[PDB]
Amino acid sequence: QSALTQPPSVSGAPGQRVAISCTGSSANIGTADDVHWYQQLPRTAPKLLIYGNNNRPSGVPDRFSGSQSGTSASLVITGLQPEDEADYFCQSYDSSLSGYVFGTGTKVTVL
Amino acid sequence: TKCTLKSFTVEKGIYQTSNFRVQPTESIVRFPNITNLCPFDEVFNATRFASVYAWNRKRISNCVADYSVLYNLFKCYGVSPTKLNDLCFTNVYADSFVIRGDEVRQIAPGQGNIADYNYKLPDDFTGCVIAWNSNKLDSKVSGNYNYLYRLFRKSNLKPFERDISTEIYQAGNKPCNGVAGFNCYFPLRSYSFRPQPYRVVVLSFELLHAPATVCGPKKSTNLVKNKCVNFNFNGLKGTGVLTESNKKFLPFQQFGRDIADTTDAVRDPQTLEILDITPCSFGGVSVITPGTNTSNQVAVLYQGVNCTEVPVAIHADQLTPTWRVYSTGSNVFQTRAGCLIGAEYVNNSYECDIPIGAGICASYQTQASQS
Amino acid sequence: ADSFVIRGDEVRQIAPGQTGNIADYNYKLPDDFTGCVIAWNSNKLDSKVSGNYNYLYRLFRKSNLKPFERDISTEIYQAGNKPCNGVAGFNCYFPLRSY
Amino acid sequence: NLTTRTQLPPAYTNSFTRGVYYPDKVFRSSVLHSTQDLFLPFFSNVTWFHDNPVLPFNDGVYFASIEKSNIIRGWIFGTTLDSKTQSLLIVNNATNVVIKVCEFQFCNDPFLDEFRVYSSANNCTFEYVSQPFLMDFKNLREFVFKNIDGYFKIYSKHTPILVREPEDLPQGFSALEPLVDLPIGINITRFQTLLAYYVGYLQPRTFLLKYNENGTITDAVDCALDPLSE
Amino acid sequence: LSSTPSALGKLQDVVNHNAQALNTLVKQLSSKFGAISSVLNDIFSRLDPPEAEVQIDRLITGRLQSLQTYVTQQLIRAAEIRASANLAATKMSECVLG
Amino acid sequence: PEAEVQIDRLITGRLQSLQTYVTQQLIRAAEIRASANLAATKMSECVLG
Amino acid sequence: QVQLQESGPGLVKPSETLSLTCTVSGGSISSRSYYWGWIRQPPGKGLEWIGSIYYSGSTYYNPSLKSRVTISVDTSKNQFSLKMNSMTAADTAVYYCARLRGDEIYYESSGYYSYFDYWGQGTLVTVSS
Amino acid sequence: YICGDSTECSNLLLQYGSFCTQLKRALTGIAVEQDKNTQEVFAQVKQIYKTPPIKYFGGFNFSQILPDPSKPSKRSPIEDLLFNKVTLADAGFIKQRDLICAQKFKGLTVLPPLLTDEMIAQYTSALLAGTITSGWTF
Amino acid sequence: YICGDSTECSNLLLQYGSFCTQLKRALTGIAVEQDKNTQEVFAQVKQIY
Repeated sequence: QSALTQPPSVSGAPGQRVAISCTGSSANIGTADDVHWYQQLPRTAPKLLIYGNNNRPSGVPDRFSGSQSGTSASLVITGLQPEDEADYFCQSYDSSLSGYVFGTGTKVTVL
Repeated sequence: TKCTLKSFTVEKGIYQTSNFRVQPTESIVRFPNITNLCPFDEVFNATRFASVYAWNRKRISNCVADYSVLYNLFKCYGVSPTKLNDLCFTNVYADSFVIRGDEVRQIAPGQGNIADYNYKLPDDFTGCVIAWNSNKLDSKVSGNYNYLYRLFRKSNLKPFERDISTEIYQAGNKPCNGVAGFNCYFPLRSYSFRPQPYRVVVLSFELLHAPATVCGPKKSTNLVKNKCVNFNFNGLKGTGVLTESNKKFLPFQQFGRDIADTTDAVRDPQTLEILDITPCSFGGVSVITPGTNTSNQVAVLYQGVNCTEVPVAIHADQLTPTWRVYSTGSNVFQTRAGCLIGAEYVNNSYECDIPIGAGICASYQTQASQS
Repeated sequence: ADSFVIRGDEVRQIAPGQTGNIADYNYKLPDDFTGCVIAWNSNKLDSKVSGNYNYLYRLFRKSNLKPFERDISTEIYQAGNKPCNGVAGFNCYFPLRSY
Repeated sequence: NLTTRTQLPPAYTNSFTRGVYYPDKVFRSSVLHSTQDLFLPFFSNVTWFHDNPVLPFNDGVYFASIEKSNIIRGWIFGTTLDSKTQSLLIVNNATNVVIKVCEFQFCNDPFLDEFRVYSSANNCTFEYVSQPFLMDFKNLREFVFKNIDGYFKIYSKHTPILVREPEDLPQGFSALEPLVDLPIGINITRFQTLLAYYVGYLQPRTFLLKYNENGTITDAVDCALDPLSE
Repeated sequence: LSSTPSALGKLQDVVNHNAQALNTLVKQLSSKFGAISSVLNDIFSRLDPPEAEVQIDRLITGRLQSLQTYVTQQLIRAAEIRASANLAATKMSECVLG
Repeated sequence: PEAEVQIDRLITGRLQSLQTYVTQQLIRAAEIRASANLAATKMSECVLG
Repeated sequence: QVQLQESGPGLVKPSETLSLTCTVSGGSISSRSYYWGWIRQPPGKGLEWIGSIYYSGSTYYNPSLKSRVTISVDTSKNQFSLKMNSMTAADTAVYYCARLRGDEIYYESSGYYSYFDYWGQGTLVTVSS
Repeated sequence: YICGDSTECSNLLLQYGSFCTQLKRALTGIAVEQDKNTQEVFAQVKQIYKTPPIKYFGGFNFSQILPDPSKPSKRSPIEDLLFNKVTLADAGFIKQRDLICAQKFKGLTVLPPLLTDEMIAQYTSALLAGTITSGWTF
Repeated sequence: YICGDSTECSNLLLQYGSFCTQLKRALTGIAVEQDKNTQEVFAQVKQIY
């Protein structure tokens, strides 16, 4: 239903490329449709950060995007900013249950 | 066996007499847990209405209808008016309008007025209408300046197709643009009553549904699984056991269908799981007797069932869990032909006397008494 | 030869499986009925502008009719879910009506 | 804004075993279903364009686009394309899709650069702004536009392909999953697109569909197509 | 027998004819016979008994004709299998026992 | 609503005529099958030996 | 200017009555004809979806929240209510009101996808005490 | 088969009356006739004969037609090959995604035969043991 | 036989189900059965003498 495998943390050295990913089953992400990534600063609402497997909403900058292809979805972040130290979540639309499954989260830590 | 053979003496053998069937024990109904009620005051009572040729839609959606309050203000199509109160669907399409006394039967699924020319009621109509006669209350000559009648156009329209153009149309031998001639007329004239508009309330009921939002006034009960029950899932009546399907339904799918034209699975309206529609167990009944010349003791074969799906506890079957009106027997044995009640299984092999099936035969032998 | 006096709007409602002012509230015809129902206009005997208050019918019922069943009551029917509490108000009616 | 363009003669291509969608919402599995419905005939002549000509809508249109990037950004549906009747407009604007049923008033050659599709949008009666229908000459997009009385059904599929660029609508089979079910009560007899390009027309035919254990169509046979298929 | 899969065709035809008759009887249940619906529950839930009665009488006469047809084909095939079994018993007695 | 009421009647009668024909052809085919089995047995046991 | 105000008490015992209200601050975007949902996040855990409503009806529920409690929308007052009646011990969490996406006019469409775009501040409720 | 068994449709089959009983009698006669056919073909002997434990018959090797005791079916290699080449579709058992035997839910059941496969194999074994050890004399 | 030369009966005979499929398979079986009968009676020689 979910099968969402996501790394818990990744090195967040500033000015350096960080690639994160979540992989599910072949019913929600493998249909190449409706996977969202959310950014959650601590004690702050988790705003919609990127949608449509790569499509960027209003206000979200460049060099910071998604590269989903098939069962695995991934974000590339070239040039990490000090305001990007947050927790990143996935969300995918499955057809068997539509349980709106979320990921465990990738808490980036700067150093 | 005696009444099947039409005889007071029964010869030796095995006789197919009746069919074993299982009663539904709980009579359950499953509706979505809604606590709303239909505001029928806005439905029955209003002061201004749209025209006979361009009427509108005051759709009463997601509002639980009750039809015992119908006669506080008839013709009914699709479903007879004694049983609209148990149907379930998603949306109610309102299709109300005004009429004339010579137009009381022309806006119909069958029978011939301006509605056939400018805005039409379908022939495949699955709703129920209300015939209100309002001359004795709204006493006036002209109903409205926007209420007009005509006789013909050059072409009829589809149901719910709107074309209210004020132009001369042609059914003759020449086109006409503001020109009178042979079948060049503009028959659109306004109403002028004599002793007073009349009004019809229409509630069209849809098909091809999503999971249902509106039901009747029947109170839903608890869901009973793994037992033969009499069920009702949003108007789908039946009898059977309700096990979990393990089927891959998409979220917009509400019913699964087998080879035949019936429903194999149904989505539960409340907890949203998928339940198999499996009818509860049955089989033929075979009565094994040595002959009424010899004895009145009989053994009963319930064909093709387990010994757990059959009445075994004969002392508690006056509560009627089965369609079998009686329940007799002492010894219960499982055979591939079915669950055999009344014969004691022995390990000694004899010549076949009364055949049962799958290598098992029955006989009336000495064990010392006869059994 | 059961006989009674109805209104003119529901001449054809003396039949099984019908809903209406006299069909589902006062008189019911059985489904296995063999016979005939005869109706005639009584303006040579009962042409009145006001109502004839010896010939009335009920507009409401509490329980469904049986075929060939009489039902005489002076009770006040409750139409809504709110209790009527004796005095008739909104969706509470005295069911008996007249011409 | 009206802008002048160059008209080209059309081309024609093969359809192969392509153009089969889900006919109903009932989930059948591990069966062979015989259906009588609108389908693209197998091995038919699909009209192939490279301009934006005004094409008819003969009761359901299969549409396909093979491209490298986002070039064909939407569709236009209606009977007449002036401010007399209502019409449908679908625009895939970069990060969203805008679907409008309005009265409209278009130019002669609508296209996307800027927005010069029309001029006025008086009396808007349906609007829907959501996730863009377009996804991922390697890209192939399939759509089926089916106008039933009351509903406009769009069926879609997206496929990365690696074939020869001309005359090679690829063979194989891919069922077209349902995309959107628009509740629009308008007449549609003619359509146009916004700027490879393939248009085929549906016909009421009898198909045999193979439903696997996951409820996905993996084979379709047309009896009308060949005696063996019959 | 291993190299030829159609060597046992005389028995496989019996099995296929029985399964095909039963499957024809099942697909025949999904038919209307001129009625408005092949589902009895729909006709009982939408129509009054003076019209639901003639609709279900149409369906019930369809199922009566289907069952009588199935039993007629089963009697004819049972006569054929009886003739084949009499031939098999005659061949057993005259080929095996002598 | 009266036409297909009568057409259902006449189709049902003609379909029953076809069912009667097919049933009697099956019975006659079984009879000819028995006669042909007897003829093949007579050919094998009278002609071939 | 799209803001979502949330209200609801924060401390109950098990088997108690509570309700969360979500109001629109006044922006026409995310006001009336949008899809809606509620998101529950335990302290120290990640996000997980519980509630969603599509137009008038068409409610989808989490498997934990399948028959657990209902949801309601008063469209005219811009009120998005999630009832909280007799909660189990695992519902001590921060709750977020959220609009999905998609403006729609006058009808009842059929889309096969979902979103969450704008989020409320988040209200903490405690039930294990 | 005629009615949905959750309904008063069965109250109108009494208007036809003697028709369903006529099918049940006819199908019972067919079933008893099939059991009679199997009994006439295979029960040609009143005694179950056995081969001697030393299977030497002058150089004639009968191991492919005599039953194999090392297998639980107690059948010959030829008989074990024959039961594997027939895709059998009976449902003569009590045991209850769906297959073709979901037609049981429409009232179409399959009765198991009186003689099982093991008893027919034992009749065949007795016939083979008789015709090997005794000729036509048995 | 049932509807005719050009009478539109696809809305009529399709309401009764796969019944003429049963007639067609039955008559085809009868035809193959007589060809098998002639084959069994006369073709009993491996060579034409």
